[PDB]
Amino acid sequence: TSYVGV
Amino acid sequence: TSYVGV
Amino acid sequence: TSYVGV
Amino acid sequence: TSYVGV
Amino acid sequence: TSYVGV
Amino acid sequence: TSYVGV
Amino acid sequence: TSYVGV
Amino acid sequence: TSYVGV
Amino acid sequence: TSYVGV
Amino acid sequence: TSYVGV
Amino acid sequence: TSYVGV
Amino acid sequence: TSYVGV
Amino acid sequence: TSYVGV
Amino acid sequence: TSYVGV
Amino acid sequence: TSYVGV
Amino acid sequence: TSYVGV
Amino acid sequence: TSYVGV
Amino acid sequence: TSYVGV
Amino acid sequence: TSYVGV
Amino acid sequence: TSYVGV
Amino acid sequence: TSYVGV
Amino acid sequence: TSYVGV
Amino acid sequence: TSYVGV
Amino acid sequence: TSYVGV
Amino acid sequence: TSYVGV
Amino acid sequence: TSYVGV
Amino acid sequence: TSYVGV
Amino acid sequence: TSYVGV
Amino acid sequence: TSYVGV
Amino acid sequence: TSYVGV
Amino acid sequence: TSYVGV
Amino acid sequence: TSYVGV
Amino acid sequence: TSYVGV
Amino acid sequence: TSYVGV
Amino acid sequence: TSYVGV
Amino acid sequence: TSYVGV
Repeated sequence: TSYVGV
Repeated sequence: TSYVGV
Repeated sequence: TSYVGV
Repeated sequence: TSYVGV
Repeated sequence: TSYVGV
Repeated sequence: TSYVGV
Repeated sequence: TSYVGV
Repeated sequence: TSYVGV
Repeated sequence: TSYVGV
Repeated sequence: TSYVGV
Repeated sequence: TSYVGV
Repeated sequence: TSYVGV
Repeated sequence: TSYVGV
Repeated sequence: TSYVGV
Repeated sequence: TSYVGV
Repeated sequence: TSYVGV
Repeated sequence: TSYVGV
Repeated sequence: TSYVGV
Repeated sequence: TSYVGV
Repeated sequence: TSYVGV
Repeated sequence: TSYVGV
Repeated sequence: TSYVGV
Repeated sequence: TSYVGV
Repeated sequence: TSYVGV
Repeated sequence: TSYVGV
Repeated sequence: TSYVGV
Repeated sequence: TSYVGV
Repeated sequence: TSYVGV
Repeated sequence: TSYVGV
Repeated sequence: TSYVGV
Repeated sequence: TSYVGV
Repeated sequence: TSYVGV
Repeated sequence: TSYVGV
Repeated sequence: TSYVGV
Repeated sequence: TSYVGV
Repeated sequence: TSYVGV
């Protein structure tokens, strides 16, 4: 899964 | 803002 | 599932 | 605002 | 189910 | 306002 | 069921 | 106002 | 059943 | 005003 | 049954 | 059902 | 049933 | 004025 | 004014 | 269902 | 004004 | 569902 | 203004 | 889903 | 403004 | 997915 | 501004 | 911002 | 994926 | 998986 | 500005 | 910024 | 992958 | 795997 | 500016 | 900047 | 791979 | 594997 | 400026 | 800068 700003 | 699975 | 700002 | 499954 | 602002 | 299942 | 503002 | 099942 | 303002 | 089942 | 303002 | 100003 | 101003 | 089901 | 289902 | 100003 | 499903 | 200003 | 799914 | 200004 | 998936 | 200004 | 996948 | 799997 | 200004 | 800024 | 994969 | 697997 | 200014 | 700035 | 793989 | 496997 | 200014 | 600036 | 593999 | 296997 993609994670941005985590 | 955080974005997961987008 | 997608999660934004969580 | 948070958005889940949208 | 979708959840916004919860 | 919160929105669930909309 | 949908829930708004609950 | 709250709205459920509408 | 629908519920508004309850 | 509250509205149920309308 | 419908209920308004109860 | 439609709801306006409720 | 329709409801106006209730 | 409020309008429901109109 | 709020509008739901219109 | 559509929701405006809720 | 907020608009959902419009 | 679309969400504007929520 | 925020726009989701538009 | 697209997200603008979230 | 941020733009995701546009 | 594309991300601009995130 | 940052640009990813554009 | 951090980006994972994008 | 391309990344500009990240 | 790709990792940027982690 | 930095450019990766462009 | 660090880049792994890009 | 190409990297400029990284 | 490639590693830049790690 | 640095250029790699260009 | 360090570059490994690029 | 080519490297300029690294 | 290639190593630059390590 | 340094040039490698150009 | 050091270069190994380039």
